[PDB]
Amino acid sequence: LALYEIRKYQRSTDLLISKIPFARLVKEVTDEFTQDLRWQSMAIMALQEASEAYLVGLLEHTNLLALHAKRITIMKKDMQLARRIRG
Amino acid sequence: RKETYSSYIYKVLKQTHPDTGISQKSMSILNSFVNDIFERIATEASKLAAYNKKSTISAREIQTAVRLILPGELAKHAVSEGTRAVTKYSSST
Amino acid sequence: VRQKRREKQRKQSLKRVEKLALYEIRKYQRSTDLLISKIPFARLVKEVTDEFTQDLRWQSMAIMALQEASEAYLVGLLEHTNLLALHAKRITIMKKDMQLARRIRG
Amino acid sequence: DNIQGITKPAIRRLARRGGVKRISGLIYEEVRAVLKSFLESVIRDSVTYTEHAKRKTVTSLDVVYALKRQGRTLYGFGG
Amino acid sequence: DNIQGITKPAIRRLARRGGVKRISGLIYEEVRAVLKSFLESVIRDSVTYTEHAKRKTVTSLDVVYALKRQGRTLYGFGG
Amino acid sequence: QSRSAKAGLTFPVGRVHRLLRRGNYAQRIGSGAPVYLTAVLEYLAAEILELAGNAARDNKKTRIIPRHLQLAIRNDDELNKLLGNVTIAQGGVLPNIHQNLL
DNA sequence: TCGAGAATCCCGGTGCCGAGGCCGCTCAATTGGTCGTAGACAGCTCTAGCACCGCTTAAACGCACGTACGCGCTGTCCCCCGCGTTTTAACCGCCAAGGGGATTACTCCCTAGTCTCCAGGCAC
Repeated sequence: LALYEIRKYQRSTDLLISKIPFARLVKEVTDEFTQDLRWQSMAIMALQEASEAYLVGLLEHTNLLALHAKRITIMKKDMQLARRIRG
Repeated sequence: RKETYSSYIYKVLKQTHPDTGISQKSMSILNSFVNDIFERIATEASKLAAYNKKSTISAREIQTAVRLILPGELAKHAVSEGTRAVTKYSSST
Repeated sequence: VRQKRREKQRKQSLKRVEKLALYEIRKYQRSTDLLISKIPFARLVKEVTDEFTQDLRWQSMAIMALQEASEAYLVGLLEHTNLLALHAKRITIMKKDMQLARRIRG
Repeated sequence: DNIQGITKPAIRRLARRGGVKRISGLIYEEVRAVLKSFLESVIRDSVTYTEHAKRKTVTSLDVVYALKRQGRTLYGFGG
Repeated sequence: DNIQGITKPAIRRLARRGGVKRISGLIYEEVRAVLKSFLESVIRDSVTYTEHAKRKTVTSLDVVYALKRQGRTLYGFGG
Repeated sequence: QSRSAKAGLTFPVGRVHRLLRRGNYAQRIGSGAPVYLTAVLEYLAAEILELAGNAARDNKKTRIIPRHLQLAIRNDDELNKLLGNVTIAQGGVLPNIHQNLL
């Protein structure tokens, strides 16, 4: 059952990652950088969408990097050289 | 006859390290770099001014822009230099 | 023709005085000047401008800046493809290596 | 403890959504690390935006302008 | 032809500037093609600049403005 | 008495305020603004000239070449964050042979 | 073997073109009385996030078959590469025509300001 989840999560054009643990994470990083700040939920789902787009871009860049080095399972070095062509 | 920073670059070079010479192409590269960062901070200050209802560009707009563009050590030293010069200007008229 | 005599004297001075592939990497990495032959590149950019033109003139410093920017972009793409080449266990690069970096940059 | 707000089958389903089938065990921790290094600049830029707004709550237009400055423009939350 | 003016040892010296040990014989045509593509992509904007300006000289100011528009900005020839 | 001599400034604060006024950027410019612009440009200029002076010191050449400025701008992570996209004319590239070929 | 004379190593003299300094200068930098206009604070409300948990509830943690393939070794096989050799056009200098870039500006024409009347536009 390899092609089942690829045709399921891609066609369903909604989100997949969590919201309230991501709210706890953004509260953690604002405790790291700032003083508590109130956060609009539209801003939290915008950060969620931007993180999702950045992650799917990084994984679709490492997809061909896996098959380039005669591999299928991606490695830790694949998330060390895909950043070189991402800044 | 164009308004060039070249004499000012040679002046501020002669204060800390006068032993180094300066060519023409390197000086023009310095002038283009300082004009590029000048127009970048100008459009960022104008953008932050037109954001939140403040048409007057004060020190607050450009200090937010300096904190926005620069990295942390660079923004810290830049806001230190800017606070030093704005105290030296507002004190001595 | 004193300029011609000075040019012949400098040419004679260059002909008398100035006149395992691991050395060229460290040699051409400390070089600063350009590396593309000038007037064939000028003829090439004249042919490129003939597609999107009218007798359009050309300043020499503009073609110099174009040669510098094109050499910089080419060494940037080549330095980025060297890492993907050695990542795929290839010391010798290939056209497949300059396909992903041409793909994932855009 | 909120550094583990995301979970391993979530990254696995995101890899199935993109096309990555075989995943290594270090990929989830490197994804958490790159998420840590990715959100920090945009969020501290939004803190600078809120300091420019001299308030406590971070408004959504400041987030849209921060993502526009970073080069990650989002459509649908302003204008 | 002017596309083959940048010959094989020219791209060899370029690769030795970029740190390659051994190179293949399939590199040079794709290098020339991507060079022609980059030159077209910058020259179209650089000549629309000089075509708007009621001019026929492709000025260095026009090519540094077209380079600043397309990200890769140069220093020394204006701006 | 110019505005530069009121704070020991050297970069042309009155000219910079003029280019902010008649430069299609905004409407009003406060009096505390262009002295601060002169300050941050003076700090950036002092940083890059000190880096160029160090690059001229350790390379036994008493003048500033674009290779020294390129090695100034490319061997610092804050300068790679600021200007990691632009290039320097006749600056060359970074000499760094990778470890896998060595 | 002495000594005089020719060759060479090292020390001293001199072009030379780029860095540095300078006189003349001339459209901008300074200051100013004023003046329409941004803007900073405040009552006051209203409205969006937060906590507790009522009530469910899929989902992750983690361990167990099992086999696909990442890494390494072994053999293969051939394609750029060093090198030699032949060719060839790039660079330089120079002769020559001339063509758009640059600078000056004037009527005209299109815009800032002005008031006046009307049809768009999200809310009920």
